[PDB]
Amino acid sequence: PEPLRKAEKLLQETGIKESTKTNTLKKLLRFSVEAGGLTEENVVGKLQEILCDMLPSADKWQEPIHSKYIVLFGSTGAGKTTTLAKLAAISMLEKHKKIAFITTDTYRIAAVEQLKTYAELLQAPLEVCYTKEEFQQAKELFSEYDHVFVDTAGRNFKDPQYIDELKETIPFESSIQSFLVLSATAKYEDMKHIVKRFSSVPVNQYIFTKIDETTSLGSVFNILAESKIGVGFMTNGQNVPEDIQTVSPLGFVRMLCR
Amino acid sequence: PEPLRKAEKLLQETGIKESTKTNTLKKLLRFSVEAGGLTEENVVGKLQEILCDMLPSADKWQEPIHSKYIVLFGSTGAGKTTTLAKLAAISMLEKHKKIAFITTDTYRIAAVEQLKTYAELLQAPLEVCYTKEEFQQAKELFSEYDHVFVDTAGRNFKDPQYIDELKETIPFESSIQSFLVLSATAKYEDMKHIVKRFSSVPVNQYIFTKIDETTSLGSVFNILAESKIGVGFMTNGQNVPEDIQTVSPLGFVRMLCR
Ligand SMILES: Nc1nc2c(ncn2[C@@H]2O[C@H](COP(=O)(O)OP(=O)(O)NP(=O)(O)O)[C@@H](O)[C@H]2O)c(=O)[nH]1
Ligand SMILES: Nc1nc2c(ncn2[C@@H]2O[C@H](COP(=O)(O)OP(=O)(O)NP(=O)(O)O)[C@@H](O)[C@H]2O)c(=O)[nH]1
Ligand SMILES: [Mg+2]
Ligand SMILES: [Mg+2]
Repeated sequence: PEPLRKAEKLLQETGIKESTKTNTLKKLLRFSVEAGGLTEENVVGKLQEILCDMLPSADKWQEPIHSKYIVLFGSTGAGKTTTLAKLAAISMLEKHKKIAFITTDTYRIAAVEQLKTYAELLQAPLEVCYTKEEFQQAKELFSEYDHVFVDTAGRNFKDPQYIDELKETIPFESSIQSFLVLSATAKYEDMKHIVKRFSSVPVNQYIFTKIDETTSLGSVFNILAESKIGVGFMTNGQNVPEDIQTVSPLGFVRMLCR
Repeated sequence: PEPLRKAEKLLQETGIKESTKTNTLKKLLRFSVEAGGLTEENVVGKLQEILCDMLPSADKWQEPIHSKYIVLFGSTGAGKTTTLAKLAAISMLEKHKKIAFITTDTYRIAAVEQLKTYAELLQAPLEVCYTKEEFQQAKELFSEYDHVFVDTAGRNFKDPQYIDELKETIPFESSIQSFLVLSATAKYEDMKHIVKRFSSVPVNQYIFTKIDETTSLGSVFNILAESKIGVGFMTNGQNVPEDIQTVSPLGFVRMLCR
């Protein structure tokens, strides 16, 4: 092979598991030895293209915050709370709307004080529910609001005891835009195990945090690559609410190439 | 192949990086082609002994808490505070000691309010610090206490700035016993780096969190293999102070080989 050695390093520099890494080159060389002619230059673009088609239809990416309720659940320490912040500061100080807050984060000591004083800065309300009875109660209390940002308890979502618990408190229906927050820092094998666990709970988009601490993004590719949905936002720093962006398939696939 | 193919299978299962398996096998295959009888029954013995002889010696592991000042720094959301927390209750409640607290986490919003309303529970003193002088003072104020648990801000240590702010704010002398906090969920490649950026600052042990949340421990081995210090602590849940533990080189390996 020739300009392929060049592309074999690319797929290697990225995360991308083996199954894929190898399968991509298969696809490249096939539709290449028959299609046109590869250059030392156009290898990547052709490379990026093929990859991009392994993800979900680009329409499944960049779904804006539309529905009323905006919930966020995920791994412990990835960016759940600090993100709702970044989002809220947008749905108010930018798209000018009636903003509210609700939290399910009980389990941890003084865990609430955080968002508690996060709202105190956005002059928005806040409710803390320990039972769905209270959560729905909370939904009425904000009825007149455009967007109600929900927060959740950080939990090791492997043990099933916790996906039940989540579906217990929150209802999940018509007016809810769920988001699964994951850190681009997590190992693929890990993420894949929990993603399968949220199979029993609806989810609109992906939120991958800490892309700036990452070293590669292939671990993120593999997750999306084998999923129905794409990614909503992607935090990229601590600074609130600046450090946070949004991306599209090919655009992502473009950060991916190490 | 032979009873060795088995060892070939175990290695696969662990997150161990290729080069290491290749080498563990050359060792295994060597000291068995001119040695004992790798009964597929006692093959798992040497495969661990070999691996074990690759991490720093037992003496570099399990360094108990002695110094008057205990410092924990590390990746974002890894589990520094909950850990600094588990570590404090244990020293107090179980080892009967005069505990004290100190924070440097001025960055994270509400970070203080929580550690304070927690230190209050453990009924212990806490002093916030924005400068090196302030810290040194508190560090000198608590001079009468046995142990002083210092918590730090979770900045992304890829910007040498913060690795400097750390050494600046926190001096580092005989009195201190620092602990680098990394999570068992991170990819090896990410840790491979962030461990170099910390070369300047001295580190006594290592704290790997969320072992109850990861799938394999290969990455944690990979990091240790090419290190000069072992692990002090490991955490396995969110319950304080229960979910915390200690391991030995051979003990850690027994966790890799399932
Ligand atoms: N570099 C970086 N750090 C981030 C990003 N998002 C969150 N962090 C950091 O990760 C840490 C934890 O964030 P936080 O929002 O509290 O996480 P969480 O998911 O709510 N934690 P929990 O599940 O415990 O409630 C903070 O120190 C924060 O600065 C990001 O995009 N980049
Ligand atoms: N499953 C599990 N979760 C853990 C463990 N240690 C910490 N966590 C979780 O990880 C999250 C972050 O913990 P925290 O103490 O805020 O981490 P930190 O390093 O102080 N965060 P920051 O750098 O943002 O200040 C919490 O949701 C906590 O429950 C552990 O051993 N197992
Ligand atoms: Mg949170
Ligand atoms: Mg903390």
